[PDB]
Amino acid sequence: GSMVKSGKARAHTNIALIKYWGKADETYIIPMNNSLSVTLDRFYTETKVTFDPDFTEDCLILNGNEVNAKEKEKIQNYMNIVRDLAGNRLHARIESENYVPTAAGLASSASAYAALAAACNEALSLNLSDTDLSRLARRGSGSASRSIFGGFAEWEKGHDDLTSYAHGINSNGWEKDLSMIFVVIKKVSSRSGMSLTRDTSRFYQYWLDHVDEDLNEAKEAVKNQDFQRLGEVIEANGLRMHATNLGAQPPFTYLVQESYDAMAIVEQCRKANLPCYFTMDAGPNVKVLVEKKNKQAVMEQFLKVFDESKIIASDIISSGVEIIK
Ligand SMILES: C[C@@](O)(CCOP(=O)(O)OP(=O)(O)O)CC(=O)O
Repeated sequence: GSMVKSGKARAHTNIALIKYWGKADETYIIPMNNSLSVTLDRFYTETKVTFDPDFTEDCLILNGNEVNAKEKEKIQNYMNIVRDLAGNRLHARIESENYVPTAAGLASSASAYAALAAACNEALSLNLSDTDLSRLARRGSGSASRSIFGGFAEWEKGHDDLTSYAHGINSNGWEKDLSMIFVVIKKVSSRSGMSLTRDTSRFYQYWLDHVDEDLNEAKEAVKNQDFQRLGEVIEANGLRMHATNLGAQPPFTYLVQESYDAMAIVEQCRKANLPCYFTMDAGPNVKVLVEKKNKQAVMEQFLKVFDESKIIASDIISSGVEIIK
């Protein structure tokens, strides 16, 4: 198509091992602390953008279907950022597929915005650095900043739009030895929940006082390829993030009894020499970090209690966002 510029990208979801939770800046999505994550091989979003001078506004088609006017308006504002960045006024048709178990509660924002950013950079030929790609994705969703990268990644909080972005952490191939089990188990949205907590939680300072120590400990753990050291700090970090919500005004939780059951089975696996550690995000699902060599053994412990359909593993991918057909 002569007057038409398109680009399609595939970006993979990532789970935070050290949590992003609370913004310093609501408009530009600058976080109150750094976060560390691992990018999952099995779950991803494919997003294609097609820019046409004769397009009157941006259109979003998701999983084969028109989105409502609310999502339409939201995506148009985001694309304004893109147009501003490219110095054009081209509108786009955006066709995205989420290969993420969203019905099952898995988040799609990270992969969604990371795929969109990359797709736009490819379509418009902006030649953005990974850094600028991460920055553009961050404007859409904080955790999207990390999905530009594979393996371990860290989002550096910074102090403004220029300085807040993620980068990949080389772990000497360690990500290749690791896996994650997902225990599948309206909700307050991540953005809304973290805002209430950051603004009002009586336990939020306590979170702030320990996160840098956690991050450093975890980073040193990764350098050492020390799984136990990594798991213990990340599990504690996770629980601390949920603690902060308990302190909110008024309190709330994302966890339910079943989540706690899942946690018990992880600790059971530890005492029985199957090392693994758990984490939870903005919902009751429990994610179990385990070494690949133990994925199966640990999975079968869970399959004693939970339906087979609700136990889902993914490996950690080494490569970052990719341009596709
Ligand atoms: C619990 C978390 O998963 C929170 C993620 O929240 P979002 O990345 O969805 O927040 P927004 O920036 O408002 O889009 C922890 C994490 O990924 O660091």
